[PDB]
Amino acid sequence: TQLTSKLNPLKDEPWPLHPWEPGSFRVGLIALKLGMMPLWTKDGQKHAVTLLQVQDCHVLKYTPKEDHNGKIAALTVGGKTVSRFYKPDSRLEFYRDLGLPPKQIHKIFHVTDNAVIKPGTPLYAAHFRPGQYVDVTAKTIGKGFQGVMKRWGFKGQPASHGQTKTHRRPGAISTGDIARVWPGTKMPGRMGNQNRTVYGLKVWRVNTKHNIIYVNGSVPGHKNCLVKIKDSTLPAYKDSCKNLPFPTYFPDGDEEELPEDLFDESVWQPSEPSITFA
Amino acid sequence: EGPGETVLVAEEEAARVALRKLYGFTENRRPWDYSKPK
Amino acid sequence: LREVVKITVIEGRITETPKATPDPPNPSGQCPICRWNLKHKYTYEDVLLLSQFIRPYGGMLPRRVTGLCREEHRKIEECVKMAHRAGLLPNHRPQLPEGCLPKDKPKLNRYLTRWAPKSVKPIYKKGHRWNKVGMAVGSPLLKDNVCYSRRPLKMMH
Amino acid sequence: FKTKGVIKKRCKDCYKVKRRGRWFILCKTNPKHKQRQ
Amino acid sequence: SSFSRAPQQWATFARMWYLLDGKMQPPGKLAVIASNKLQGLNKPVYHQLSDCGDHVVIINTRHIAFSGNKWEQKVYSSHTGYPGGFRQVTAAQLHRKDPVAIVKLAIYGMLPKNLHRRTMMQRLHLFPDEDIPEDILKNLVEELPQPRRVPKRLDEYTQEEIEAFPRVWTPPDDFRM
Amino acid sequence: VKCTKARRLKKRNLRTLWINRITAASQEHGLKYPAFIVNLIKCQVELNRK
Amino acid sequence: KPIPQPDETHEQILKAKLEVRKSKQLEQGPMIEQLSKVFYTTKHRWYPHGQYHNRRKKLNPPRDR
RNA sequence: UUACAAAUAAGCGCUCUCAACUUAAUUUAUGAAUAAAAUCUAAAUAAAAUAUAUACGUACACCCUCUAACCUAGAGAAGGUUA
Ligand code: FES
Ligand SMILES: [Mg+2]
Ligand SMILES: [Mg+2]
Ligand SMILES: [Zn+2]
Repeated sequence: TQLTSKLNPLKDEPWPLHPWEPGSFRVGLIALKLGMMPLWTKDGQKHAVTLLQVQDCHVLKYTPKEDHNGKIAALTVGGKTVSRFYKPDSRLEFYRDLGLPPKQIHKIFHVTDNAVIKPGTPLYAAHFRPGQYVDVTAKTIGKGFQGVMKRWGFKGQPASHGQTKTHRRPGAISTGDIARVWPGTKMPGRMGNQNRTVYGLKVWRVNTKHNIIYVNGSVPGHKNCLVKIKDSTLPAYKDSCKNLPFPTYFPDGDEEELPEDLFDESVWQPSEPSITFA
Repeated sequence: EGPGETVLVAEEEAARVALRKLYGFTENRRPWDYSKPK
Repeated sequence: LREVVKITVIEGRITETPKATPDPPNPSGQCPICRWNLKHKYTYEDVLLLSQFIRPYGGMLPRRVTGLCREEHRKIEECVKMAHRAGLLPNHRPQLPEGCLPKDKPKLNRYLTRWAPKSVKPIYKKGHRWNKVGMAVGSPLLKDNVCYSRRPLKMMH
Repeated sequence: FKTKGVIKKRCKDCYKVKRRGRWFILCKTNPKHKQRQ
Repeated sequence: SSFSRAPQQWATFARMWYLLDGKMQPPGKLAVIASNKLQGLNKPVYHQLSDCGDHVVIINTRHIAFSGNKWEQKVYSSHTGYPGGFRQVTAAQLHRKDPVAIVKLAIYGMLPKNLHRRTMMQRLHLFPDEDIPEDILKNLVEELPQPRRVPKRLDEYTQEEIEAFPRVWTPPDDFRM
Repeated sequence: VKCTKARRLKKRNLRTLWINRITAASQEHGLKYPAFIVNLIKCQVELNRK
Repeated sequence: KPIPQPDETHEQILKAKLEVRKSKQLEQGPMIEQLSKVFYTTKHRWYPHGQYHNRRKKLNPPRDR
């Protein structure tokens, strides 16, 4: 019932929809990493692509420019509804006021005042379109406490010829005269489980029915790990948001009925004739 | 005149100073003459 | 003052020039500065004195025309540079050739500047207390100026 | 722009300049005579 | 004085707010004045153990001036604590990036090198320009004379004052000027 | 030993305390410390720094 | 200046400055930081001390007037 | 591809990698001192021109229910999940 109540953003006192101008930055989605699968282009090359599913992605809170402490405003975008029985009372109270089921993860997106979206607005995979380069960031797989060789790729010491109890150990820590170890030295420690970002990942296809985006290459995190998809910040992709929906796509608006699967021009769709390199 | 942490305390204390004045209990009063032989 | 008016016919016309104040305090002063008993009593901040020797765009006038003795032709020239760098002559800015705008960077307030800001390198190794390197303040040419302090002015800070 | 302890004019056309805190002799006729301190 | 003991103790050791204007003022002279008030050296009841410092508010820190070529010759150094983390930045660059740092550093340098310096530094309030918050304005109790007399610009001088200064020399009528 | 070497250091610090407070006191009225002390003596009035 | 009557004990002023709005009693790190702002001091001043230093303190220090 | 002749972990497999407010050797332009048909200027001024770096932008931001059990989280503790 709560999810259905918010199914119609545009018919629920939406905020003004200002037009796009140069320098605008949109909001981004939080998706679940289903896995990977192969993909082919009309040139015949195979591109490894990963599947990201948007699940109950609803904007939660809207801070203003000044209070946010940044130049830009900031929106919070939660996803992946979870149970209510094992959450602190404070979190449940905040979600009850918002009128939405609790979400697994919160993240902050820097959004210009023109592109602001009212809190509680549902977000879908139609926010993106094939072609747009996108950036994904998530916690890396945690590998636990590891040695200096595996963590930083230290060469190590030979196994034979007399090396006695020294095979994977670090070498000389630092210089002798300084009588100390420089801060930040590479030493054995826990690896992984650190927030990292991948930049310039093209969007190959968008599945509207299941809200699945096909993102080129590898994305950080384990399978079923939540990520933070966002419009790419690289200089070449500075003004790729103009063509796409400026605030977002509202299916409830029903401006246009999109197909289930959206492809890029180079992508070779299945069921097409076999590729011939004429 | 009176000093205070707040205006009300300063106002209340300022009254204390005046009452001494009228009664001449200002600390700078002529010291009691304990040394009179008589 | 002879100035050229263009019309092509261009004509230079002599116009009346302001006359110098008569009765200098010191009669027969060989150099104009000494005539007025200002030999060793002027500094960079004396805009009124310095302005009397400067071209409309901030350039120095020739010694001959000004009449100052070389000793006071260099000191006056040195003080003028300090005044310009300190923004004490806002109405004598350089002539912009083709309406070019200023650099638009904010101007750092400076005074008693011996050298051009562009030509001074930073002192990365300050030096220790005994060997400490000094930063120039003022100019040596003003050594003889009257001092109203207990001890001589410290040129190097 | 050879950096030398002493700057000496190599031709009559040579002239002296004080650029960016150092002394320069630049010769219009011959760029070879250009020097720095 | 005939004041009660507790009000008398409160009055004597109360703390004051002083406003200093840094326009065309060298930071050092500001530092000399500011540091003295912060420690409480201006009070005849000053004691190193009494914590009698007072608040000082300095404005227009962006408009400070330096003698000579100190803008391009004075260098501030910092180390991040990692190899290659040594940065030497000239005063002009630091002032451009952070207008308030240069004034803050001078006061920090002059203050005594002990734990109380950090407590004193809290009392210092620096604003890049004349803008002040509402609460601070109410707090202010007095202002202090600027240490350096600001020389007047030629445009500032009145026409009559220009006349008062005698004309040292007059160019001949046959001069382009 | 420190107690013995500090009996002749409270007589020099307590004086430096006085000079700090006299310098503060005169400055309120516009006089530097050297001017205040020297002139008072030159008037033949002898008052110590305590 | 005329006394402004329209708006008071110092205890009330402290409560207004140290308003408890979030989390009821704040944790020491947050609470001490809030106190440090009000009095323009550092956090280190407000942190406690152990039982060695506490017992060194005099019970009845001398009083002069 | 090689193992565990376990659902995993590796590389020999695969994908992604970016901006410069502030410069130096140097080069221009206007222009006086220096009576020019001069002069890049430790004269007043306008620009261009290495490496650096942090003006700028990413990342984090959420404040605590935890008998318990599970976990791509983990030495312990912490952390995540529980219609
Ligand atoms: S000022 Fe008298 S000789 Fe020049
Ligand atoms: Mg090996
Ligand atoms: Mg072995
Ligand atoms: Zn030559």
